[PDB]
Amino acid sequence: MSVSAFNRRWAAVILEALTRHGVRHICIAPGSRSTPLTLAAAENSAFIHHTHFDERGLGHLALGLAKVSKQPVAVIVTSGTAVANLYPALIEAGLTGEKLILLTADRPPELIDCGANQAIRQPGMFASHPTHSISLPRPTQDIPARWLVSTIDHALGTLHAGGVHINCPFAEPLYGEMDDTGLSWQQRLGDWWQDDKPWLREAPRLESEKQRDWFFWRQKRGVVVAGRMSAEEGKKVALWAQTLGWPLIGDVLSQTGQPLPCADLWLGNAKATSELQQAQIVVQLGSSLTGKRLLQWQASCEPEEYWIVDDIEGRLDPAHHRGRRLIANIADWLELHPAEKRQPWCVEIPRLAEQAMQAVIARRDAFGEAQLAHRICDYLPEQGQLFVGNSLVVRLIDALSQLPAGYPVYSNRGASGIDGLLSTAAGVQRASGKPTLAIVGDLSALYDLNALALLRQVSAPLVLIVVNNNGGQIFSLLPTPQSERERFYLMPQNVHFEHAAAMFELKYHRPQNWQELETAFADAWRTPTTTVIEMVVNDTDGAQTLQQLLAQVSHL
Amino acid sequence: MSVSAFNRRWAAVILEALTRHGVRHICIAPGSRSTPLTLAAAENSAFIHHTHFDERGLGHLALGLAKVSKQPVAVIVTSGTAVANLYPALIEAGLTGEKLILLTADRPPELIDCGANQAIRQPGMFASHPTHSISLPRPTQDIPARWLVSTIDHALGTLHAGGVHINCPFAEPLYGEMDDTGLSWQQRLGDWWQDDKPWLREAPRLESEKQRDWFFWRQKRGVVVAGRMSAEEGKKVALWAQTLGWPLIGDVLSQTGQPLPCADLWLGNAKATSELQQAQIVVQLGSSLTGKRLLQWQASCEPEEYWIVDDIEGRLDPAHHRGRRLIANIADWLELHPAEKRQPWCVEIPRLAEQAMQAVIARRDAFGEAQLAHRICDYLPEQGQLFVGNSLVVRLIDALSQLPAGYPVYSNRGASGIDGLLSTAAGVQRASGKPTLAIVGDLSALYDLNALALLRQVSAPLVLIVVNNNGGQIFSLLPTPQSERERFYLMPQNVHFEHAAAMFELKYHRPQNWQELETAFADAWRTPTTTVIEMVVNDTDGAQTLQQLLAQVSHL
Ligand SMILES: Cc1ncc(C[n+]2c([C@@H](O)CCC(=O)O)sc(CCOP(=O)(O)OP(=O)(O)O)c2C)c(N)n1
Ligand SMILES: Cc1ncc(C[n+]2c([C@@H](O)CCC(=O)O)sc(CCOP(=O)(O)OP(=O)(O)O)c2C)c(N)n1
Ligand SMILES: [Mn+2]
Ligand SMILES: [Mn+2]
Repeated sequence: MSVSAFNRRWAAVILEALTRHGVRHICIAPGSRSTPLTLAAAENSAFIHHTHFDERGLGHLALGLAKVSKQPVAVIVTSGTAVANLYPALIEAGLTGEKLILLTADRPPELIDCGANQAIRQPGMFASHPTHSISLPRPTQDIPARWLVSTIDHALGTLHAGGVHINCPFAEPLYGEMDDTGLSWQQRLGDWWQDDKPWLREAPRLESEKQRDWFFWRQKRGVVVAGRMSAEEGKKVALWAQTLGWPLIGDVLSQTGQPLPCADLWLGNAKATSELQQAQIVVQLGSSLTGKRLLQWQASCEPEEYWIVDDIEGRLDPAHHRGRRLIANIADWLELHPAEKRQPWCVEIPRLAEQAMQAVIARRDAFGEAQLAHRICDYLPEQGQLFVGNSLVVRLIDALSQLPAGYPVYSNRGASGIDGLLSTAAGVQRASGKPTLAIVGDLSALYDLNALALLRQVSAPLVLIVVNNNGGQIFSLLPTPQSERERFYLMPQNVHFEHAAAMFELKYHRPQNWQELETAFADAWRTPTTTVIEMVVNDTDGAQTLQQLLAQVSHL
Repeated sequence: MSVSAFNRRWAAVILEALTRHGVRHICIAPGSRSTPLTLAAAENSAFIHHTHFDERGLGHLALGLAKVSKQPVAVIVTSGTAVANLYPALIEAGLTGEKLILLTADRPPELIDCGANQAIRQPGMFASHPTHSISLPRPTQDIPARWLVSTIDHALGTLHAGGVHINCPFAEPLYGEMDDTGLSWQQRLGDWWQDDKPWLREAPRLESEKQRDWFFWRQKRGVVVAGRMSAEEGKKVALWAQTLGWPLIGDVLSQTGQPLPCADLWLGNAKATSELQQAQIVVQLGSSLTGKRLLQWQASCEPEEYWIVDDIEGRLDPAHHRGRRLIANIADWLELHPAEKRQPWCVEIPRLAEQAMQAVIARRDAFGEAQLAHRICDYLPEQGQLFVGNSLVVRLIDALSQLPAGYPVYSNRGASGIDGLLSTAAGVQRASGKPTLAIVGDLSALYDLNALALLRQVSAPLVLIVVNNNGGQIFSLLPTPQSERERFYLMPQNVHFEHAAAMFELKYHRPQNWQELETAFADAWRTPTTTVIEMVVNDTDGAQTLQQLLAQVSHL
């Protein structure tokens, strides 16, 4: 009889099913049409609930939670442009593998395409970007609960990576006291309600087989390239490459300790590129390589075979080398393809890389963004994690710093958007509970400015460094035309972030020299709150510093 | 030979063709992949250029420009999540008819699905929401310039309303010096470059035919409902209805002058609906009706025929009445179906409407949001325009105020998103150059908070009133369950907007009483700048006032 009651019973099945697949964090934005989903989630004690008013931010908060915890994270939004706002986070999840479960409330079919308020066409809205799309029917008892839980069990069970869009139509009335309507319909699931398993267990694993000729290839002159991977995997890749005697080119996202640091610099040296030409095989573990010189070297290297090992699917080599694309957990893959101790074949590169670090160290004194990135190791929170933003900061750190082996780094380097970095960082912190250092540019912070509301709640100290060089100065680094650069590229906004911090009652510092930067950190790490540290620097110094070091190191 | 130069010639054709279809405003966000488009736009003198760092805000800025100018507005963004951020404005445009031309730069096909940075699958990404989608091929001279301009001319030429997605892949290099490459390719268009018309003129008109039985129907007992329409059309509808002797139920968006004001209250009176049961025909002009009582009356009324006249396509009656759905310019439609002077047939409703307004007037004194809405007609800037936000404020003004006929009102009541109101308002101002009054809630303001960046540049005074009732109090109006209401619906953020105004150097007022509010207004209209006025009010006072007034009038 009661439509509102059945809606919530219908919804309760969906949310309880999710808990059988390890969903613990759920991010909720406010709405009315989402009432059945939101009320079922609120009443279910298995969940940790997060809220936000900005659905674009909500998406990235969830992206952050899934990024660190490696479990699927659910999102609830109401119908309309609220759903559309989940698109950036969904597209990023599609690239880097985070499991986002988007539960999008909808008008029922009779309120579609008839000029009803807050009614849009939602099925298929995200095109091909979700891993799996479910368009749920108009709730009705004539469809049994076992069908509904199975549909969800299928989507979550077979989810190797990426997002699941579950569109959820609900007809009014949405509110009203609880009736018995739908109760017996639910009870057709029996003691599944007391169980901890899915109704339907469908969980095939996707993995490449062992390469039987590995023991043949590990004898050749090889190069190891390490991109984004877990902290423990980075440590393991360093030992593995060192044992093999192959040079290790380590991205800032690899957490390998970068035993050959400043690769973006020494790879620019002809002696380095000449020596790497003797490489017969390249084994790349991880992907989304950061540095330009590395991308250029990868694009041009012509080994007999090119392998990329990663747990995400699809092609990952933008140069399309002859070789192999191996789907596996990186740590698992290393145990299956073990190193055996062999004499190092590189002699020139270890010298060049050390000279390269030396040239950077010689310029460490100036109070600029290049120097911050170079020295950032000195500022990492103990037993914490680094969240690196996009544009210059991730590049300067890749090229100029040597990050410690196994110290956790997180990022949004799938599509490399600057639209969710503060809110993503909030999720990265909440997932692990660790003290967090997050570094972003001035435009990035403006972009996700209202996410400072989320940073009012962290479980441990989070230092947010906003590097303010007045615009997107990455476009001072690229060869953009001078006449239009300022108006159409840099887009300086001429702001500071003191009032932003005060509005959300966050501590704020604007250090003028290294001593004052060091004082600000000492203060910030004392409490489980977010501290904003704004570093004001001359617009083009970072880019020019990077360019000069490249030129200097290439002539060594 | 030169790839960078041809990229620019190819784009030059794209942007020049748009100028032939009335495109004058172009909104640009920063990026590298967009270089051919952005440099092509910057060098074309036909355009007025606006910039912004937030692509979501950018989209809404364009939406506002198009909303007021009723001309197509172009948008240029770089590849990636930048593209996704345009979705909210595009969906809205698809519902209310704004013509947005989205030029979304893309990676070339050989860099799709292979792990390249910032490259995602962009074709078809907006699903069915653009009116038309163009997926441009990889730029090449082997495809004639006349094909490219013809492609754009077909799309803009046949564009009745809504958005066009033009995906524009470009291969690197993007930079370099301008070459001769592509010159003759362009010159194949001959003196089209000096012309002012499209290469291909395809502009069929879509319009309903004259209703041959209008002389029969206009003599019946009719009801006129006015939804959203232009300011001039509103005055014309008022005269039209008044001549017919038909009661006019005028929405806050109609600008008809609302001769039977407070319809949201008196429609709740059983005597009014009893009289309306005599109506044999309903003629509605415009759509997106605001009030709950009007939507409920529409749903339950049963005239022999229900007509909806509007210039946008598709069904607009969420109640699906037997009747007609007529596509036409409303003013054109009125001249084709003129009124005949006839005796008004309604007797009970004019009394009720007057008593209803009396009841609202009796409560005008309290310093609350409900009184603000009621009194807003007293604060409209002379020769200016009102941008009204979503949630409560548009409902309170609809229920409690009587706006003057022909006074321009703008809104986002397509999808009713709270995600782009500040940036839309900025666009609404820049298009007309008129003094603007914009009113939004605290969460709406937080949502589009970085759009304050845009509000630093207006051509005339813009007053932004932020009603701060600490959360989304529309969920205090709706029968949401109290236990979860605060955390999961209202979501109070406990902030103020003084520091936000300070961050962007906007003057700020927080009035304590009507005198201080009128003082704030007097100050603001004096300079071509944005003034922020934050009205702090008791959380639930507005919702309850509305609920009490509804109760009172229903008992009259
Ligand atoms: C949502 C969206 N829309 C537009 C862009 C384009 N985009 C970039 C990509 O080119 C960066 C590729 C990368 O990092 O790998 S960087 C950039 C400016 C950032 O300025 P900043 O924060 O002040 O930092 P700074 O440059 O160090 O001074 C933009 C606007 C984007 N990425 N995402
Ligand atoms: C992008 C998006 N996401 C979520 C929503 C849902 N939604 C609403 C729709 O229900 C309003 C339909 C309508 O206006 O008719 S209103 C609302 C809260 C607004 O709070 P406020 O600005 O502080 O003002 P106040 O509530 O009057 O106190 C939300 C969160 C949305 N519309 N769009
Ligand atoms: Mn910057
Ligand atoms: Mn509010």
